[PDB]
Amino acid sequence: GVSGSCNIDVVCPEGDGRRDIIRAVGAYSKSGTLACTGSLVNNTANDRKMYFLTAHHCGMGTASTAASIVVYWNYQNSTCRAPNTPASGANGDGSMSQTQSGSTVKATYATSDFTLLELNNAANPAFNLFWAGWDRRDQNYPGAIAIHHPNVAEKRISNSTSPTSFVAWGGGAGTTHLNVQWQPSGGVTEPGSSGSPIYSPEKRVLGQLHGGPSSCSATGTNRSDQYGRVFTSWTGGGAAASRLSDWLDPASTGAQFIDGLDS
Repeated sequence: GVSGSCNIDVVCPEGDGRRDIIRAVGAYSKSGTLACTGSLVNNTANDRKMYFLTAHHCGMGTASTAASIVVYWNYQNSTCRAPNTPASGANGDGSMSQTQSGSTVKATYATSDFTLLELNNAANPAFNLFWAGWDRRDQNYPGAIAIHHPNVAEKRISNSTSPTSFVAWGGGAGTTHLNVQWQPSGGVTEPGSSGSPIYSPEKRVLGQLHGGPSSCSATGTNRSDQYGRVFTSWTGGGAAASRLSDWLDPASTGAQFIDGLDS
């Protein structure tokens, strides 16, 4: 696939130290057509349940559209293309043969823009999947890591080394979203990155991508994106079908944050 040249292949050194969470992220199609990004999340029972977080606005939060999902794992360029060179903006060499079809909806909620799916098939050992931790504490972070499929093309990583801030979707005062500022020549996100996770520096999911003004040519504060918060989604819309808590802490441990689980 093809995406902006400012984007960074995951096999690049920017991925060092992150090779676990890189394996949590997948691209998917909706009714046959490449659509959005999602990622695996761990839960307190540590049971490898195929909980796949994505964004509500991608339209997977109905029984019918969830059934149509095809997820493509390990879809990334074989070699590091140097960021901001035309090599990075050229068609990549990713494989799309590691797939699984079908899911059900566990919860969906428009305000913090989250859908939790459960994939029908248990993890194939050959796909070497990872279930990432999460952090639901009401706070900001000194930076953040995005792993995503821009234009639903080969997997990329984008780093933020600026503090996050709370916003409402659109950028007004609010607390439902995290605002993330990209580096001035670093990776960004692009259509199809929607639903992709944002991770704290400790590699725990904080939210999933709603959208925002970023592109490889964006300057200043337009080089940014907004992520629906796990904090907000935890309580969500006030019942199991519209929140994360029942699914991610089934053991009622009361955990504020957890780490990941390897396959």
